[PDB]
Amino acid sequence: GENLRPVVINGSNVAMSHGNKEVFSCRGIKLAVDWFLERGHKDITVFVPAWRKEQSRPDALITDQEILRKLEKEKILVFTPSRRVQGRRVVCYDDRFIVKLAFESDGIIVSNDNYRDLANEKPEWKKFIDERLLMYSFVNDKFMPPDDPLGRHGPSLDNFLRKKPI
Ligand code: NA
Repeated sequence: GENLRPVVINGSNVAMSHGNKEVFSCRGIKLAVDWFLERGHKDITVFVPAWRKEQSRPDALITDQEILRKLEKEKILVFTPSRRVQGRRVVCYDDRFIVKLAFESDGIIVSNDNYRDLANEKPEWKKFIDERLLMYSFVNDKFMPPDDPLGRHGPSLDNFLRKKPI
């Protein structure tokens, strides 16, 4: 774990991708986290907005919701702030937590969204996101990051996840 990069996961992106594409499937977050834990990663942060603790509704379907609170108790998942004002949901943008933490910790970002609004705000964030984004596919419960996260000539996935190539 000493030579490994910190891992920051877009929890909502991963939960939408897993299972039914239109359902927030929390087992998907668990499966991604487990993929990194089994490789020895000890520094993993999953960000999810706090309002995903609300009860399942027809326009916000969720499965295995209890996973979120459990991962929070394990200090793997962190809720980003959300509240109500005058009956309206006021949500802090979780993408900024994800990018800022990965950037300040010299880590990698697990997400199929490449955050072009934040990239266009700060040139250093654009360069960081473009170099440190880990996209992925699920096949059922199989979490499959690409072995070539930066294409043909980039690092192997093994070396992408390390601080110093081995
Ligand atoms: Na889903």
